This record gives sequence, C-alpha cells and structure tokens, in this order.
Amino acid sequence: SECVLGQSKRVDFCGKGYHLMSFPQSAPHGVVFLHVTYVPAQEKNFTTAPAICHDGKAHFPREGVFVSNGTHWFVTQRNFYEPQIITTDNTFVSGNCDVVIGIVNNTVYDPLQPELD
Amino acid sequence: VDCTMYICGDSTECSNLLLQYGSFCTQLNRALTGIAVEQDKNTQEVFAQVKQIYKTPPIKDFGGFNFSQILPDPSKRSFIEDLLFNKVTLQKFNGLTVLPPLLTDEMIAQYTSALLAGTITSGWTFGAGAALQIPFAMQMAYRFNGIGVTQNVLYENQKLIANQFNSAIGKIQDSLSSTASALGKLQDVVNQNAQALNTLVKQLSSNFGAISSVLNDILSRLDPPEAEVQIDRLITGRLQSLQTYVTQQLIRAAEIRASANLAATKMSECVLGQSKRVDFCGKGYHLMSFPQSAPHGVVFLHVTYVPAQEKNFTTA
Amino acid sequence: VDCTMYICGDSTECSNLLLQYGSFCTQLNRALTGIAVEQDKNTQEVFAQ
Amino acid sequence: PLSETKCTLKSFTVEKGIYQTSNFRVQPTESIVRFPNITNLCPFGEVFNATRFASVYAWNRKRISNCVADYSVLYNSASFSTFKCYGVSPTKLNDLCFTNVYADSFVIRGDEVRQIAPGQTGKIADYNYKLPDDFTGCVIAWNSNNLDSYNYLYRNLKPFERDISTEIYNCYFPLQSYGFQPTVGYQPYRVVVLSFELLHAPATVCGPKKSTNLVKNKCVNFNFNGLTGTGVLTESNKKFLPFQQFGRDIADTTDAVRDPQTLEILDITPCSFGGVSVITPGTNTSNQVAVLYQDVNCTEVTGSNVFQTRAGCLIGAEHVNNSYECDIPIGAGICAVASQSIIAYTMSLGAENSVAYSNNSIAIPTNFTISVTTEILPVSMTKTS
Amino acid sequence: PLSETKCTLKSFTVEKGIYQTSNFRVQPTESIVRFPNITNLCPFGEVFNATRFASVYAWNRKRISNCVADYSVLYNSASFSTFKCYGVSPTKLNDLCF
Repeated sequence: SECVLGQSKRVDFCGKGYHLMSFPQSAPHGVVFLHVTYVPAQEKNFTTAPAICHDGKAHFPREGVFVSNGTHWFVTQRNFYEPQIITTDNTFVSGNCDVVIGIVNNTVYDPLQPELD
Repeated sequence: VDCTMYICGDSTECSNLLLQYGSFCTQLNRALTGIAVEQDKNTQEVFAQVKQIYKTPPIKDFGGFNFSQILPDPSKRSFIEDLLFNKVTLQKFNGLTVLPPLLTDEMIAQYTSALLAGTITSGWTFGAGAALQIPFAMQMAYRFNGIGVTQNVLYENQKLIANQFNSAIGKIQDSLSSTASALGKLQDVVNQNAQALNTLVKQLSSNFGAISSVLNDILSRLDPPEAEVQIDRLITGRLQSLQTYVTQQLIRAAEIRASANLAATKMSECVLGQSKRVDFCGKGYHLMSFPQSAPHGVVFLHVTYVPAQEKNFTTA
Repeated sequence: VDCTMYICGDSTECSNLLLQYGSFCTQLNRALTGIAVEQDKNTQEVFAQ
Repeated sequence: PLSETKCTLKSFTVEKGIYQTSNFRVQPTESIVRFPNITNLCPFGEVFNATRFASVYAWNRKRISNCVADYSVLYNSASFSTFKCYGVSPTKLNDLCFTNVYADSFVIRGDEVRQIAPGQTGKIADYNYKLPDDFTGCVIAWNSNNLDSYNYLYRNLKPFERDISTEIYNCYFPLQSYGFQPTVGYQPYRVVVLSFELLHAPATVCGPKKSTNLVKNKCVNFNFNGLTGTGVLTESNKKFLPFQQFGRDIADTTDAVRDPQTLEILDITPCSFGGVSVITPGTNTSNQVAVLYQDVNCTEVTGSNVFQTRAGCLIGAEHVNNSYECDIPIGAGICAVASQSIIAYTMSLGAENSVAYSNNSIAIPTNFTISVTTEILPVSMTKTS
Repeated sequence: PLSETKCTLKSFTVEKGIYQTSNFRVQPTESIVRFPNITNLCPFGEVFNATRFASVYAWNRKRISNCVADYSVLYNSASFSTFKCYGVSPTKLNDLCF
C-alpha cells in the first residue's frame, strides 16, 4: 500500500537508499518486491559556511547549501553538485551578520542592479 | 531442556517406558531450539543496521553540544549504558541449560557506538549510502528546516539550544541514577522467564497419582510388572508439564519478536533519519535520536523540539 | 476462572486428590489475570492519548 | 561424530550449520553402599514361632528395632500360606532400611483370612481390624490349626483400632467365638502383618549388606541407606544440626547427606553432564567435523586440538587469530572451512573507518547510481484439514 | 488479609497493587433430607427365605417396589459368602433411592 501505490519517505523501509518506485511480483506462496532506489556516489569535499556577510546583513540559503572550492562561493542542493552564482533570488536575509558563528565574507549579486544600466 | 533427562533422570527403565510415546521429546526440543535461534535474529535485526563501524574524531567541536555522557569510554561502554546495566538485578542442574547469546555485550555496545558516531558526524546520509561529513550545527539546521522552522532560527539561537540539550542530558542521567523501576519493561521479561523455569523445576516434586515423587525410590522397592504403572503416571505428568512450558515459551517468544520488530523499525526510521510520524519518537517534533545498549534490550533517547510561551494575534 | 471450583465443585476429597497435581491451577489463574491486565492496558494505550 | 548427524536428521547429506546430536554424561563407577554399624540378627523366631497369640479382639502388636533383619530366610520358604507384600518387593527387602518394624499378630478363620487387606469389606474388616488407604509391609498368614485344633473370639472402627470391651449392646451381646476341630470354612489360620516406615527418621533395621568403603570428589553411584543416587561427593562449608539427616534445596533431589557410620556431612552434586554439538561445513563440501561440549571444562573429556571458550570446550577446530566474517555461529562472540581445517575465530562487525570531520568542511555527491533490491514476504500457508 | 497476601506471594514483603488471594463462599448449615412418605417395609425374606429356586434354565426373577427397604438386616449378617456389589458400596445402600 505504501511503496507500490505511492512513494514512502520512511528510511530503509523499501530499500537501501532513497525510494523512487517499487514493482511487485507474484510467487509460489508469497510476494517479491523489487524496489528501485537512488543512491549518491563519487562524493567530493568542499568548504562550507552557515551564512554570508553582505553590507551588514546575513544571507542564508533558500534551498541548498553554501559551498566553496577554495576560491569562490556557490550554492548547491544538498544532495547533488550543481553549483550556481550566489544571488538574491536564492538566498533570503535576516538580521545583522555579527551573531552567526562562522560567517564568511563574500559578495551577493542582485540581478536588478545591472538591468538598471 | 533435555526431555529424556528432565523426565526420567538417568533411569534406563524409565527411558524404555518413555520411548513408546512417539517423538514428543524431539518435537519439544525442536520448538525450543527454534525460539533459541530466533532470538539471535531479533538481536541482529535490531542492532546490525550499520555497514561499517564508524568512529568519532578526537577533536570534539560539535557546535557546543556535549556528547560525553553518551559516547563510549575506553574502559569497555558509555556512562548511560553503565547506569542501565546497573539498573537491573537479574541455572544448569537437571536437564536444563542456558545458552549464551551470539553477540557479547561488548559487540552490542560497539554497534550502539558505531551508530552514534555515524549519526553525530553524517546525519541522514550514512543510512542511505556513504557517510558525507557535515558540521553539526548545519545538520541541526537541516533538521530544524525539516520540522518546519527556518534555519536562521537555529544559527541565531545556537547557544541556547546547546545549553538546553546539555541540561536535558543531565536531567536524563539524574532521572536514571535516582528513580527506581526504570527498566521495568525488561525486569518484567526476566522475571517472567525465570518464574516459568522455576515452575518447571518445582513440578518435579509432584506424584500425579503415583506412590512417590522420586523415580529411583519406586524403582528400588517395587517389581517391574507393577513399577510400570507408577512410572507411567509420573511420565505422563512430567510430559504434560514440559509441554505446557514449551507452549507458553512459544507464545512469549512471539510477543518478544513483535517487540523487537517494533524496535528495529524505530531504529531504522528515527536514528538513521528524521521521522515525520506524530508521537512515534517522543512528544513534540522529532529532531534526532540516540540509541543506547541495555541488559536485554535497547533504550532510545529522542531529542525533540517543543514550542512554548505563545501569544495571541488577530488573523485573516 | 477458578480451578478448584470449576473442576472439583466444593468437594474436600476432590481437592485432596487434586493437590497432588502440582500447581497447574495457580499457573492457569496467573495466565488469565495476565491477559486481563493486558486487556486493561490496551484501552489505556489507545484512548489516553 | 558425524554419523550421529546423519542419524539425527534422517539423511545422508546435511547442509552447513551447527546441530544438537545428543548429550554426554561421565558414567559413574565402583558403586558404594553405606549402611549403619549395628549388625546383629533380629529375633523373628521369638515372633513367628509363638503359640499364645491373642484373639481378634485384643490382637497383639510388638515392635522391632536395633538389629539387622535377614528377610530372605523367611520369604523364600513353604512354611506360610499367604505371603503378600503391599508396595514392597519381597525379594528386595534386603536393601531397604526402615526406622521401626511393627509386627501385629492374631488368629482368625481360614475363610476370613482374605479380609486382612486395605479395600475389602466383611465382618472383621469392619468390626475388628482394618488397614488404611496406604500400604503395610507384608501380610504373612500360615495354617496353624494343627496346633490349634472357642478361646478365640471376635466381634465401623478405623484402621488400626482396638476394641477391648466385651459387653452386651434390645439386649444382645455381639461377640462370638471360633471352633477348633479338624472337621474347611472354619479352619483357623495364624496371621501376622509387618508394617514399616520410609524416609521419616534415622533407620535401624535392614538386611545383610556390605557397607563398603567411601570415596570422595568423584562421580560415583551410591546406595546410601536405601537412598540411591549418583553424583560427585564434596566437602561442605555448611553445617547441619543435631537433628538433620540430609538436606536439599528444591525439587526433592537430595543435595547433602550425613554419614550413618561417621556422622559426617558431605555435599552431593550432579557430575559433569551437558549437550554435544557438531559444527559441520556441509557434507557436499567435505567430511571433516568439529565438536563442542556445552558448558564443560574439558578437564573432563578426543582432544587433538582443544580451545576453551565461553560456550564450552571446542575440539576439532583451530583458534585462528585474525577476525573474518561469521560463517557458522557458536556463541559468546565465537563463529566458525578454511585451509584444509576448521577454524574458530572472533567474528568482527565490519570495516572500521572514521569519517574526516571538520567544523568547516562538507561532502556532496557528484554522480549517482540507481539500484533494484529484492525483498521476499510470505503471505499464505497451506490449508490443511 | 495481609497474611494471606504474604502467603499467596511466597514472600514476607509485597509491593503495591491489588492481588487475588482466594475465593470465598458462605458455608451451608443444617442439611436437609427429603424421602417419600410411604414407609412400609417389604419382604426381602419372601425372596431369600425360599427353597423353590428354579434351575439355571428358567432362573426366576421378581420385582420389588413400593416400600421403604431394609438392607442392613441382610448385609450385616454372616449368612452369605460372596457379597460383591458392582458400582455401589453396600454400607451406602441405606441412603440411595431406586
């Protein structure tokens, strides 16, 4: 009921990994499930930070995490490496950036400013 | 148990008298060995949920959280597991024996430390593949965002949450050290099993209608043509008692299997991840869970988030 | 259920002839009271949420 | 050792695993007997060879104690008519010791000689003599009308009750007398009954046994004063009391006993027994087999290569050092075919790695793999009727 | 009652709770017996004190009813030889109605 008709979010209930789908199969005196699951591989390590100081404001990600390959900071989804320039359309802001423990200084873009020129 | 020895007790006459009852002895032996082998399956399904024996780093900078009272000590075993092992106050004489478990308490206390070291260091990930390190405050922010509260509410309040977690760990250690009847759900099982074995061993002082309750006595002062009937009475009584014991043990082992299944599911879905099931792991919104070994079970410590000091507003 | 009264029925000689059967009746009484307490715990766990 | 598997499983090929084939118990030897010191014949002649035996109203009783009683010198004779023992085997009374002996004697009819028994009704069974819902020693009735053929008289009473009054009890006296004359229904028989007691006090009367020497700290079989047992005898820190003859903890098994000849208290314990279990790598692979004695210190037994583990003693398997995955479970942290032998190691839980944890580093995947995993679940059983 | 608890639980100390110690029943008094009013003895002598006992070809049979019987006056004597009652105890026959 919960793995064939839908998609279970219960850990290790219908496979080893993240549940995508399931196919049932009959049997002599039972049932055989074949769970199709998604498993990440070929990980890489980056430098991270909880927020970002920008002109006295603290920028937190909207969906994802701040990563750095040594030089420059991008935003990714926490389950895959697909980096993107840090802008204002994907990082909300709350409070002055003196409280968060471990803020790094960096730049945050604003796609409206260049369109003004 | 050994049926031919519990019933007779090294009396060839009684052995011959009993051999004519079919294979009841082999059947009871089979049932008992079945449940004895199922117990190890229960244990390995609850605890062996991990693939590698993770380890904790020597530098402890977990954003201000104090995991010293749950992480193991190089003496064995953690401090809370030792308090648990102390909170419980638990033979082989005649046809009875107690097999040892397959996993020593050392290995179980090592499993419940691998799981803990993997939960503090990687979060959800090690239960779905390889362990992907993450600073603890960011993992806690992921969890907060999971329960519906934005992540900045943690980074603004990291110190207060660390202090509350430390004070709650202290509260649990005290409530364990002081209060009696802590692990009643395990003392109950131990007492039931021991009382059943006690009744079994005490059922050997009954006559069931015979002249005496000891077999070598009737063997001594009577003739085989008459000794047949007295030995038969004792034999049928002891057989009925052994069968009763085996059936009640079967029922109790089925119940214990259901409870170990519940515990395995709770480990898989509350320790390896974050449960969105209401009141499944704690009262409130689930953040994380830490397992702990026990004498004959497991003890979960669920860390949950509960709102307080609410206000009233007008809405639209 | 009570053993000594269900199976004997207030007969002193029957009770005497029954005392020689160990403690089967105490064990059955114990089992029955166990399931009674469990039937109480069931409602206590379902409704007192 | 292997063939017991092929027999316990009723097959010629058994798969891998660890089976329970049988038990083992170190059989005892050199059985001993331990009877009291006083060894003098008992005077049964001053009992059975009398002539003045009272009537059915005042049937006599005498006590016997403080001797050794040869019973096989009376039971095996043609001198008695009915020699019927209730609860005891007549050919065995030369091994059982008693606390006292009660010999009751009287003279009754040869027809009414059957009514001296528990469970019979009649005249003397209901008015003169009775036996309870239990056993007496034996009944011994011999025809003695040759030396008897009036002076013998007889009348709700209980077993072992005496009626001494002879009064008229509607004026009718109830008593009556016999007739002594060689003229079948009234031919008199001289009858006695022997009554014993078992395991209620120190015993003094029993037959000609040897009272052999004593042993200690060995699994021996003893015939200790009518109490027969098997086990190892040890010395006790405990002490009994002047009024204690033996002891026990639970379930009617004697756990300690004082001596009848030396007043010394010894402890009795069951001698080493246990189960045996055969770890086999499967017959299709090979035929060698390891064996383990459960809860046994193998100081008591083949012993080619011995390893003493928390589960028992293991023979036939080599204790290897480096942990591997678990092949065959043994218990208590041991698991067990590699390199032409059987090995017994300490199983390990898996690869031991430590994730590099830092407060400013993270690990993010770059590729992925989709997988399919099977899972089998039974839903029905056969509908037997 | 506390002694009955300490006895039922094989212990000199007992924790809280509610235990079942025993049953209870009001014992009856002054037993009664109610037999019919018709009390006129019947002649078992006209059965036993006879000589025309037919042979084993036509072994005679007679019926007895409508009386308060008297069984002791027969059983208690030494007149007979074999007195074996199948299913009943002779000393009880003075309490059984047929």
